[PDB]
Amino acid sequence: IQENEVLFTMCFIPLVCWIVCTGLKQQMESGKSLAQTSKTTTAVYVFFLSSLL
Amino acid sequence: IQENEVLFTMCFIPLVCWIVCTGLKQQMESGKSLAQTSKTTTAVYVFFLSSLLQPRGGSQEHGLCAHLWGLCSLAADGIWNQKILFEESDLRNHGLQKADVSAFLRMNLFQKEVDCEKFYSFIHMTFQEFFAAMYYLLEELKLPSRDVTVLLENYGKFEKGYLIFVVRFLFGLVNQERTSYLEKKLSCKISQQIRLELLKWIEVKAKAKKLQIQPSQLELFYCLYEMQEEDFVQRAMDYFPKIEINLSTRMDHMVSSFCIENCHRVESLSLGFLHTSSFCRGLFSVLSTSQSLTELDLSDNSLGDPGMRVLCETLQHPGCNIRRLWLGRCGLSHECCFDISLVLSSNQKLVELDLSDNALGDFGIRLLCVGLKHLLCNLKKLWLVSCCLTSACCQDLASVLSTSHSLTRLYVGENALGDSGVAILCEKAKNPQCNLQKLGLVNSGLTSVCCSALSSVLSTNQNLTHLYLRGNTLGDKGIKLLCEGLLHPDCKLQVLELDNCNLTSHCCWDLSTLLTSSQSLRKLSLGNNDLGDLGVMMFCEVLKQQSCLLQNLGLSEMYFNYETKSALETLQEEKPELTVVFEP
Amino acid sequence: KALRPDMGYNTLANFRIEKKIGRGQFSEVYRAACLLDGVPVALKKVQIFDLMDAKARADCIKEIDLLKQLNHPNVIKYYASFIEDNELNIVLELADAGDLSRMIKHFKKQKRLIPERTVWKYFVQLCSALEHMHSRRVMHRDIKPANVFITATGVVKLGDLGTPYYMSPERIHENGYNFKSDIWSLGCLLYEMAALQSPFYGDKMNLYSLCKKIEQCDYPPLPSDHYSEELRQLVNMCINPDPEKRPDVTYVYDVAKRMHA
Amino acid sequence: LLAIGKTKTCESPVSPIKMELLFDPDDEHSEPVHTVVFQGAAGIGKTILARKM
Ligand SMILES: Nc1ncnc2c1ncn2[C@@H]1O[C@H](COP(=O)(O)OP(=O)(O)OP(O)(O)=S)[C@@H](O)[C@H]1O
Ligand SMILES: [Mg+2]
Repeated sequence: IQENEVLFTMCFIPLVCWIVCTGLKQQMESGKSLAQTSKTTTAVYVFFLSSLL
Repeated sequence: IQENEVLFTMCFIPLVCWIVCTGLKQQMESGKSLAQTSKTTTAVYVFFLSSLLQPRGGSQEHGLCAHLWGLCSLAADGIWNQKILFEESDLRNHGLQKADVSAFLRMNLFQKEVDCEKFYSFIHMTFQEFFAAMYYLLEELKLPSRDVTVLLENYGKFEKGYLIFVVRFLFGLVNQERTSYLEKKLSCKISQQIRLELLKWIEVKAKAKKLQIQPSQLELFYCLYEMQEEDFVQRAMDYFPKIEINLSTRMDHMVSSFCIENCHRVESLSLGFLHTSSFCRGLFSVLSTSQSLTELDLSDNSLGDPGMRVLCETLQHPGCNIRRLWLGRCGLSHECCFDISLVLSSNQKLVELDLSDNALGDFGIRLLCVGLKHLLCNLKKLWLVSCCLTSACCQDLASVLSTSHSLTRLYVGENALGDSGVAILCEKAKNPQCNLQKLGLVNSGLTSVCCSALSSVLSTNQNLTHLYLRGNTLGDKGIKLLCEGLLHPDCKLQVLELDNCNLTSHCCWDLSTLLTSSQSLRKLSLGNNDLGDLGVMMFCEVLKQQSCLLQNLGLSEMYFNYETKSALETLQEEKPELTVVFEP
Repeated sequence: KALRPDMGYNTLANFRIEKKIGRGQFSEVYRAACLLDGVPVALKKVQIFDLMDAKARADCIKEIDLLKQLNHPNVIKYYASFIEDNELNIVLELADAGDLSRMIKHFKKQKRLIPERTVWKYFVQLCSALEHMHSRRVMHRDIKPANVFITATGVVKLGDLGTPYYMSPERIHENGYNFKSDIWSLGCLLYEMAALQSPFYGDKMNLYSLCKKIEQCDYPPLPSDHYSEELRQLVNMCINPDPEKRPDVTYVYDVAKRMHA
Repeated sequence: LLAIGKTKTCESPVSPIKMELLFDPDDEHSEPVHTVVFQGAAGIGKTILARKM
């Protein structure tokens, strides 16, 4: 995440930090390489919007 | 139960373990043998389903039937589409909404990203396969065409190995009493013509000459075993008579035993084993109980001494109807030779025996001849090729040849018999009353010294017909010695094989004289000998006469020129009844 | 008398010929006994002087120097390769009881023929050996029942590589010897094991007739009601005029394995 | 599903839960739980386990 900035900043919203940490937990525990894992800045917002509405 | 695996696994459900343990308790306390008891994998599921669908208050019998059929079609289309985990959308697509309170549908919900979804699933893949089979058996967006034949060929190739179990459970359900019980449980009549369709499929598979694409002989045995219907099994197994099966598990042993016992039209059987006596005990017991058998191929099987003892014990049964038994490369020895001699002396049905590549030894042959010389010994043909024997047992061999009234053909090649052993055999075979007809010393290391004794045997005994001496470097002297006897009118030989005999061009005149005089022999094979173009030309010159009563000549491995090849072809076409095989 | 000094492993004095196992047109094989070691091996001798053009024998020795390193459970063991008595001397493993050439003749005596199970069990090992040697770019020059040996334990040992027994489609219209020539020879060997006889037997023993028979690829199909459909079609694929029509060694090995299972 | 169907006979030991401390708090100084939910397939032992307790 710290590599990506548009996310590091908006990671102050605790819900939007959880939405990004659970996303990485899924890859971590689903037998996948996070070193090659991707975290696009739009999936976080889609999940945030969905959780809010 | 532990023998069966599809049950050991699903035995974790305590109710499905009780349903299988009470089933065995009934047989145990109803005066029956569990060692022969059967526990088909479909009866357990039928009882499980019946116990689960208990009417929870009289209500919606038609509703229960409709929801069971909807769940059943769900299982069917899931099995067709490899849909292990269903979804609410699919459950709605199929006639379903609620009601069915996860009897065989456990709502395991998986959370991904931010929210979790339903992802309905079946209690187990085998359960879903059973429900697909029930969908097929039972009687009526569109789920897979109810063509039983279509499902059948899909199980028959097309990389649908995930249909053996659905077919097995269809066979378990098409059972008459089981089908009636399910009908009484669910208030819905069943179709029995599916049973006749399956029978016709089995008829096609049997009239396919061991087509074994997928629905092989073992698979059909398992299907019929799960069917457990005696009359259906009898009516279906009649097309099997030529059967080739191999075993790797106790379940395979049981299926083969039951299928063979139900088989009434079985003649030729080949049996293989992987990885014994405990299950083989019952297997061979059922074989012996069988009364229509003719052949038993146990070759390429590591039976061992205990296995051979069990086999001979089974064969000793008075009802044994086994006529031929081939035991090639079965790891047999002298110890089992004792029981083999006992079998030969006791049973009066045995006709022939081949024990190639058996570590019989001198002691083994000593034990064997004891049975052979018994008055009840009715064996005719014996093959002991590559038995590691030597001339030491040749004394007993000659004694048995001169004693037995039925032993006619003996082939003991690939043994260090030697010239002394050949002479010992000849001293007894010379007896005119001796019944030996075809003699084979395949690669027996024979020299010209025994050639004179063999010629004396040919002149004295009048029952010898065929002589194979491949692998013996007789030489021209031995060729002439043999010819001196075979030219005798008393000689009654018909076929002479002398390949790998180390024969030079000198024996050419011997063979020309034999061709011009001999009036009994019909076939002469002499390949792997450099007789020469001169020899072939002289032989063809003698053959072009109408006086050549012989019909077959074999010069394979002989290399000649274009002229010699053309002459050979001309001779063969001038005498169509006289064939010369000299292909490249 | 004075036998040759028994110093090295390459000398006739170090071998005692018990008997002559066979005598082919190209080589003579005897059951020798290594005096220095004390084991029964097979001593094969070829008269190099006859067909010795000096451009083939040297390369033959150089290549056969590689062969002892060929260590496979299903390939004959190459012990020695030297020159003595004005002819070659090759020391190999001896398998007398196991010889498909004699096995076919013995089985032809009985009306019943060999079983699909046994042929598959032998063919899987044959394919394993062929693939193992091909993956190292080494090929079996001639594959025939007389040069395929088995053992009591049930293992199949490939004999020493040599008109041949099997005429390759590439041999006909001679252009070379491809990896698919070995596939053709193996398919013909399967047919020979199946029918006790090669797929090109007939009364017309003339070279032109048999060559056109090979070209047209016409043979009496194996008994359907005793041999399997997949096997009868695998032999057909392996026996094809087109080089690439023959399935690759790995392909045939994989199918053989899945059938032996 | 698939493996247990095949044999699921491989050695796969696990850490078992006991029954007397089913209501004890997760840690050692937290609060004890006030609800447990046994869940299993149909006819797998729920009622017999309740009777046993
Ligand atoms: N602990 C156990 N040990 C052995 N057998 C058991 C045990 N528990 C249950 N069984 C057997 O399983 C059967 C039913 O078990 P239950 O768990 O009561 O089924 P159930 O789950 O109550 O049925 P449902 O799902 O509530 S409709 C009993 O009749 C027992 O024979
Ligand atoms: Mg309960």
